[PDB]
Amino acid sequence: ILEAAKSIAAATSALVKAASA
Amino acid sequence: MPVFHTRTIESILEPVAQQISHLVIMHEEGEVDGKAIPDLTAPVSAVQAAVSNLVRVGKETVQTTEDQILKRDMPPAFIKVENACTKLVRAAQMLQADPYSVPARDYLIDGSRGILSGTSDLLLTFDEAEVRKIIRVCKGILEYLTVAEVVETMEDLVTYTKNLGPGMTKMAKMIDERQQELTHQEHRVMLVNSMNTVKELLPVLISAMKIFVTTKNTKSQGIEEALKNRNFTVEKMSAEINEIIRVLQLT
Repeated sequence: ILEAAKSIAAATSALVKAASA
Repeated sequence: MPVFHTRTIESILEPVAQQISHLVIMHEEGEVDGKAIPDLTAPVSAVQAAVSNLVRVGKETVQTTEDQILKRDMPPAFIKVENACTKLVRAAQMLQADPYSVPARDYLIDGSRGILSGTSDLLLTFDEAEVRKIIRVCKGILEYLTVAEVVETMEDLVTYTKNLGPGMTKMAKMIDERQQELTHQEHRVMLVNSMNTVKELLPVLISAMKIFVTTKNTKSQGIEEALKNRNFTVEKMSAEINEIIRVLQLT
């Protein structure tokens, strides 16, 4: 799950970056 | 809200927790009202794909693990992440229709926190299972120390030592690397100290056992004395190993 969890973190951080763009 | 308790977990989730806080600083806590959030269908569909993958990798682990506690504790985290995803998706839709939607922003915050939180639970549970594996090695050394009592031959003693050598060495490696991964410095100190104490007592145990075997088969003298030093070393080692087990379980 480490690579699975890294990917969900990367995806969520990017979502959360696009919601203040 | 708590410090992530291993360095791996911290490097994964720490970026996300910070970004979430920055999102909250605006938008919620009464602050930047009436802003306008762009179209989030793209970034949400990507989170959704990562959620799928996480649940894929997780359900393979569940049907494949021996750990019964793991098997039970993972599924709830899957629910939490899928359910949090479902809001993120409703937020994308709601914002497509109204870039100023306040329910859309609340869903987006709640959703994001749910992904963080559910992914945190999924990683903790997994970590706990790794820790129980180290505890397996510890309890087997503990059990084996119990059997030092029955050694009475030099040949027994050398078999005892051959079978104990690998156990101690695996344990030492496991505690060494675990300690490194920890994020509470006081917990590293305890594990290193307790371990260093076990390591230094090992040759004392073997010398104590030589002494008891030798005094025994020279067929008399200070056997009661040799007995209580071997016993002390075993109680002191077992005490430290127990302390190791307790401290491994802190987070």
